[PDB]
This record gives sequence, structure tokens and C-alpha cells, in this order.
Amino acid sequence: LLPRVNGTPPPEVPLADIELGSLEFWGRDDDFRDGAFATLRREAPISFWPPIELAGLTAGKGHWALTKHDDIHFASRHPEIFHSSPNIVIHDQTPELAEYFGSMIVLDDPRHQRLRSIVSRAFTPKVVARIEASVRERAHRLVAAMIENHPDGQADLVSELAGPLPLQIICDMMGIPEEDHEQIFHWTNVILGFGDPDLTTDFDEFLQVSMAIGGYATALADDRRVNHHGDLTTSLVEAEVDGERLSSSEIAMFFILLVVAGNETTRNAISHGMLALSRYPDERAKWWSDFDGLAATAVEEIVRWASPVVYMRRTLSQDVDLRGTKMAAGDKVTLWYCSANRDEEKFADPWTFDVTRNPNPQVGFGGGGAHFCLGANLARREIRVVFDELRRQMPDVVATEEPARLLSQFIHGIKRLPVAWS
Ligand code: HEM
Repeated sequence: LLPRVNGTPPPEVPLADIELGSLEFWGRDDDFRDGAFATLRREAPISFWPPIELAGLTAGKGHWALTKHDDIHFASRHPEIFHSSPNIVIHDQTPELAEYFGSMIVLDDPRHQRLRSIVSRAFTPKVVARIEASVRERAHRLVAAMIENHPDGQADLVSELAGPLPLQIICDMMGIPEEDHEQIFHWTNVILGFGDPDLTTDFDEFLQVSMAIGGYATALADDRRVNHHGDLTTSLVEAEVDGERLSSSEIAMFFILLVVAGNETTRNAISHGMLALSRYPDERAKWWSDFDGLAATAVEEIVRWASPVVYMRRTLSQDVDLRGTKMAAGDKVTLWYCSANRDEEKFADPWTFDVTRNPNPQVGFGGGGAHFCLGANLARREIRVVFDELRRQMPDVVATEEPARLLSQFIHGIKRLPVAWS
């Protein structure tokens, strides 16, 4: 809709106008948000902010915002100081289920290392090969369904493609039958929508669906203990590292992590990638003329530009002094990947969406280290394949309206993105 010039810096946002602890700030467009973190990186690279308070329930204590690329990298490579426990968000609303929803992402070593090592062993060559074919199969069918279901040539990219694609791939690797997709999608959408303030989500309904998807996953894992199949669920019950195996409860907790951390992340990377290729058509023309050649750099820039995960929280176990800022033990620390992927000291011309950007030390998958995104390369494959099928079946697809943004501090979400093709 609105015309954009590639390489346009964000507006000058004064420091007095930045309120990271107010929900009003997170309702602004990306230009004001980018300009706010740009002012932070320049004038207050590490500052303390209160949490977002909804009038009524508790809010918790504040957090130190790390906006520089080096500070986020330093915090990611020192997990003994920046703990991932109890959780990785600013305020956990259900701390008794922190490990039930989080699985390995809320654990520290050695508990994190033992759990991740066994899960990584379950991704055998046979399981990965099925996952790769599923990415191509699902992306091809979803794009082809867009053409059939919309003879008018107009559709919403989120509901038709960017939404179901990451979750259908997760259901395929877990061996979930096609008839059970209705339950898995509904259960996941209620879980994701529970954080959305715009959608009234009943807390009692949130607990019911969280236990239902957990019971479905434990029963799915128990079924694979008797009936071997070529899915990830079977390999999860058979994987063993140093005599340690996974219980059905642990597998269910990992499945609940995937339907969130491995679902809405890739979704918003696709939507923002389509929005970037639409606002800067010279980049879509470059990639379309040499897709397999520019795919690696284009996917990496889409992740840097989108930054689907806005931040990740850490908890200090000891006192820290970085850039003259003295942070005490027990304080919360938030690693703002949205700001690090625009760091002027790390990226030349950071406001240019360049599908050929090299080098690209982007931290959209995190700053590296122990908790580095387990499905980072799978996410890269999902981004490349979905834009490959769009290039083949509807090469002129383009966004025709400004996106409907998700009101979130943790997810750079797009709720609706109208697109059109010929
Ligand atoms: C654009 C897509 C994605 C983005 C931007 C993303 C982002 C992230 C980030 C920022 C972290 C935390 C890194 C850290 O704390 O240092 C993470 C962890 C994780 N991601 Fe992703 N992710 C994506 C897709 C996926 C997919 C497709 C999967 C699985 C199929 C996945 C599975 C995981 C898991 C299991 C963890 C926790 C690993 C651990 O705690 O050791 N992610 N992701």
C-alpha cells in the first residue's frame, strides 16, 4: 500500500518519548519502534524499564534492555551468568507450567544439555529426509490451494499460507493424522492467542486446551512405543543418550514448545518477508532472476529484517558490569534481537533490505550459544521453499494493503496481510 524507499532511516525518536513498559508504545508502527531502539543504541544502550502492566493483575519487576549486538552476543555466550530459568519472557503468567510449555528453552545446563542432546539424536537422516519432503509438499499444496480457492486473485497470506505451513510441517514430522489437524490447530491458536490482548482469551479455556494437547501428545508417544513408524515421535521414544531416555511427558512438553516456538516464528518470517519483497520490488526481481543462487543470502536477510522473535529474557545469577552499567544478581535482562539486527556498529547500511547482504551476522535465531535455535536451518528451508513455490505458481504475488499488526512485545506478528496475484 504505502510506498517505501529502500534504505530509509527511521524518524528521530526522542529518549523522553520511549516507554518500553507501556502497551501504547508497542502499538506503534515499525518506524517508531526502530527509531526508538536506534535512539537507545546511541544514547542509552543498556537501560532499566518497568514491565507492561495490564490494569488488574500483577506485572512483576523490571528488566535491563540490551540493545547492542555485542551485548546480546556476550549475554548469549555466558549462560552461567544469564540464566534461561525460570523462563525466557519478561513475566511468566503461569510459572508452575514454565517447564510444561517451555521444555528445553527454559532449562539451564546440565538439565538443558541432556534434554537437547536426546532430542537432537531423534532427528535421524530418515526423519530429516521426510521433513524436507514435507516442506516442499506442504508449501506446494498450500500455494496451489490459494489459486483454486480464490478465482478473484486475492487472499490473506497469513490464513492461507504463512499460518498453516509451519504447523502442518510440525504435524507431519510428529506423524499426526490429517483428521487430527482441526484439534491441533484450534488448541495451538488458543495458546498463541492467550497472550494477545486484542482477543479475549478465557484463562480457564487456556488451561483446558493446554492439557488436551499435552494428553494428545503423550498418547501419541505411547502409541509409537508399540507401533514403530518413520516419524519424529517414534524416534523420540527410541532416542537414548548416555543411558537416558525421554518420557511421554517430556515429549509432550517438547511438542508444545514446537507448536509455539517453531510455528509463529516461521509464520511471521514469511509474512514480513513477503512485505519486504513487496515494499522493495527490486529485491524480489533480483531473487526471482536467480533464486537458487541468492536463496541463502535472501533467507538470511529476511530473518534479519523480520526478527520474528523480538526479544528473549534472561535472569542474572551474579552481578554484571557491561558498558559502565552495573546490573545486580536476580535482575531480569532482555536481549532485543530487533535492535541488534539494526546495530550500526555491526551492519553496514542497516536500513537497506538487501537479499544479497554479505556478511550477515544476524541474530534472529538468537545470539548463538547453548540455546541457539534448534530448527534454524529448518526455518531457513521453510522460508526458501515457500517463496520458491510462490515464484513458480504466482510470480507476481504482492501485498496490496498495510499489514494488520499483532500487539505483542515478544512476537513481531502480522495478523492479516492481503496479497494479490494474476
Ligand atoms: C524464523 C524462524 C525462527 C526464529 C526467528 C526462531 C527464533 C528462536 C530464538 C531467538 C531462539 C532462542 C535463541 C537463544 O535463546 O539463544 C530459539 C530457540 C529454539 N527454537 Fe527457534 N526460531 C525459528 C524457528 C524454529 C523452528 C522451525 C523450530 C523447530 C522446528 C524451532 C525450534 C526451537 C527450539 C527447540 C528452541 C530452543 C532450543 C534451546 O533452548 O536450546 N525454531 N528460536
